[PDB]
Amino acid sequence: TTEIHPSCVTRQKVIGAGEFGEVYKGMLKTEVPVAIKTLKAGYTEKQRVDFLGEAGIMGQFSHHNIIRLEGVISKYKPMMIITEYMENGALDKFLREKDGEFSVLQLVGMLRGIAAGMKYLANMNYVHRDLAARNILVNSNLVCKVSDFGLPIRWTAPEAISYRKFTSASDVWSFGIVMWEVMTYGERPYWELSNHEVMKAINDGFRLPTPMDCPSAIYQLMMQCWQQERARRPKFADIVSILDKLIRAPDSLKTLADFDPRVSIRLP
Ligand SMILES: Cc1ccc(C(=O)Nc2cccc(Cl)c2)cc1Nc1nc(-c2cccnc2)nc2c1cnn2C
Repeated sequence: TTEIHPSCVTRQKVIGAGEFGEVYKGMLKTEVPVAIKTLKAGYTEKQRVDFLGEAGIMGQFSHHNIIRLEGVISKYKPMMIITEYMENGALDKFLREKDGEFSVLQLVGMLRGIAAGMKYLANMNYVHRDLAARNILVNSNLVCKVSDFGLPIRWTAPEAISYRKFTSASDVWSFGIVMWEVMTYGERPYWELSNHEVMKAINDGFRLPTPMDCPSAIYQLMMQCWQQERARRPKFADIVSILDKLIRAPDSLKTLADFDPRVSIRLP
């Protein structure tokens, strides 16, 4: 893993919490903005194993749609994981703050990138387990980078909830939820339904309705991510292929799925 000397790192502002430390925005020299997760004094053996194991896995990833590791500080305390910094932040907050500001093609392009990152992870035998818009970072080119900030019933496939079966096919279910989050500009999946109500609805066959202004092809694809039978879901290769063909022939996205009105306004 690229070892960074502590003299090259300056922590500026706290931006989150780690499992045994804080997460900071800072600068890296040898300047470049970075995010920094620390492992403070007193960490346990298991925490050190997990922290350095995470750095080791991240160092193996080299893909346009996966967060990039700048390096690690393991020879000095506190230990640190240092990544590139993504100015637009997490995707869920980004879309909620930019409601209605993007074209359908831009939104579908974000999904194509997330799917490409997930295809890479699945091919590398890495099961994400927490794919959601809150774990996807956005850069100033609108490129989405799959990440994992730590701790999701509403995003999780039935088999993963029921018997802890987490696979790339349960990640596909989660990706379908992410597609819905993107197309709705960050709407909470299932709205005010409780966790138990969500699972009951899913087991009874109900699924999230189409977002407003949503291409028919995109809704059909998210629906197939939500098949109860894990083996019937698309693989990420299938998802990337479909999204790539839709974007290439963008008139395909002009056909919209019918939106079910919740409110009726009658005027002359
Ligand atoms: C420092 C750090 C460490 C690990 C990760 C991370 O994504 N790890 C990870 C672990 C397993 C699989 C994958 Cl795909 C990623 C990300 C980051 N970078 C971050 N960047 C950012 C961030 C925030 C705003 C703008 N740019 C980056 N926020 C982070 C984090 C971590 N937590 N939080 C809250």
